Amino acid sequence: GSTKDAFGVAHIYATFNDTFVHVTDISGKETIIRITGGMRVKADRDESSPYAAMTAAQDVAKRCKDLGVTSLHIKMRGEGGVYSKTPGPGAQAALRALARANMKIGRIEDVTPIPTDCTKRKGGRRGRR
Amino acid sequence: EPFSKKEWYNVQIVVNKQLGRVVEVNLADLMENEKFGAYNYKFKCHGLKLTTDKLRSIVKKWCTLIETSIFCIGFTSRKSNQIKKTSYAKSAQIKKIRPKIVACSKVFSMDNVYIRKVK
Amino acid sequence: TAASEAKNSY
Amino acid sequence: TSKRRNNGRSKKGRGHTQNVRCSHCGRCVPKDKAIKRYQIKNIVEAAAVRDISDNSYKLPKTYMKLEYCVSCGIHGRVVRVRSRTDRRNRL
Amino acid sequence: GRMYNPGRGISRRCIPEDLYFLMRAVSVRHLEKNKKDKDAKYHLILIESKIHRLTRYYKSAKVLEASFKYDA
RNA sequence: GAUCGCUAUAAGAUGCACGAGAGCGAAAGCAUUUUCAACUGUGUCCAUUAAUCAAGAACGAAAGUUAGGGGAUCGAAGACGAUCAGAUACCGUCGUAGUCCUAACUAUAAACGAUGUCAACCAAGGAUUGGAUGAAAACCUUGUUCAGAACUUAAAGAGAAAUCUUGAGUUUAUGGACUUCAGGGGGAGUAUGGUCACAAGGCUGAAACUUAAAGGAAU
Repeated sequence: GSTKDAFGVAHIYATFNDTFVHVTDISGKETIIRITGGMRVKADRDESSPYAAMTAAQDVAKRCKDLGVTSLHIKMRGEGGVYSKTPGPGAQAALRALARANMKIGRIEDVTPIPTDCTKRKGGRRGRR
Repeated sequence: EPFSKKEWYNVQIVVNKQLGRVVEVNLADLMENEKFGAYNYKFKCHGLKLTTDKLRSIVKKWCTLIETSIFCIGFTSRKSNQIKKTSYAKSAQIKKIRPKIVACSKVFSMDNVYIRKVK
Repeated sequence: TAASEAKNSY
Repeated sequence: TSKRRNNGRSKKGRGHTQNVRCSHCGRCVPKDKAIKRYQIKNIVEAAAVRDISDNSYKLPKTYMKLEYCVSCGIHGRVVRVRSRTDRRNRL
Repeated sequence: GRMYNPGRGISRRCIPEDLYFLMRAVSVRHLEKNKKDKDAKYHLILIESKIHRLTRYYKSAKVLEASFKYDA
């Protein structure tokens, strides 16, 4: 059920607590292989280390070239609804790992959601102490 | 195996061995030209939207943002001789301004006019 | 003209 | 008495301004009193731009506005506790 | 300065009925459909006090006979 | 069959970036697009019609009350998991009241510029919001004169000083007009009494007794 070189999309959602390496078809409805940081480490604190993000992104690519997807439209995103809109630590490691993995890199975009207007944020008035 | 029973069609998209499918492609890839990169086109088996890069790169700090609805966005700009830091339009000047639209420049100098979204 | 002087504390 | 002449805010002719939520703490803070920084960064870190440009397009930039609370601004070294004479320095 | 607002304008002519024109009082008593417009209600009182200050003045000047009493 | 990815609906709430020592408002407050106030202009009118104000009356953040609707997110109470000597808290998860709209109550906040209202005078600057009049071809550049929010310097004036300067200057060289408040610190905004509210409470408000300091700005 594989084909020749088919462009993919890599919605790499990496936050301060975890990382996600998700590749689908260009329609965005059928995923190809999705490996996250928590599937590559045993320590909870290391669910989003750059080594964890790069190792996961490494093994993700091998399946992509195995199935024929070689080029990826990267999409960068962090947990930025009402929280921090900056991509987490392992975001760059995951992208670079794919680049070292001999994958053509197409468009790169930031798909972190930006609320036109927002709900309440957790923490109350005085915030986190 | 998940992918044993997958059949690839063309627009290519994986389909299980049904196509309300929506596919987004940059306007550059449609036109095979990089001058159109700041545009995302959607196709259904559907509209266009400005990329997040271009939209957030053109929101200046000391100018008046103008938006209307086909969504049109604009920005009042500086003049050549202008020495003051800010170039703000009044309430009335804005109400008039509600693709090259720009020449409204006789109401206030304006440069950054784009169609950020078509529904 | 009062206007001529018209185009402040206490 | 008054540490600062403007009381640390930036409102002059208005009575009330809306709160905003601190970027790092999530604390509510008045809009004028907020410490705002405009960040612009490439999505692809320059430490990896060579790899992308090797196997690949102008790399887009990030545009975010970050507001902090006074407690997190100092603790985050966004601003420092200036000297008594240098407090008036507004450049 | 202005009677009610704190503004201090000096727009004037420079040389080299009014009570009627303030009943503005009727033109806002508009309050029927907009019952929640507290801005209009506060400004209605201000215009009314202008009338009573003018009503009291014209009576002692004998312009108006002292039976005058503006109502709604 | 979670997280995650695309596509669809439906209410609820919100109103980013633009957003500023910028604007408006008596104050509280006001941020998606499609009656009132003020400024300026004037060879318009009236002719003291004015200022401040006991009593009296409007408006009055948030919370809270009552009855409906709504009820996404967050979340006093509460329940968990932590950390700790304990932690009945800060950290994480869940969650009723509330958070939203309507109608009626409550009328208090660091409701602050801790600076009452009105009027005359008072050093030197650049920039700014709306005018009008010139120059310059509505927008931008310059001059002139008002109104508004501010800012910079001061060898001066004032102050206990910090600082203030469009006053907190023109005060022992002591008097421009008016209203309000204070008299060492506690007891105390407590008791009693009166009154307003459905209630929580609000307004008015002592004394006995106790004590040599309490406090301010600077080194």
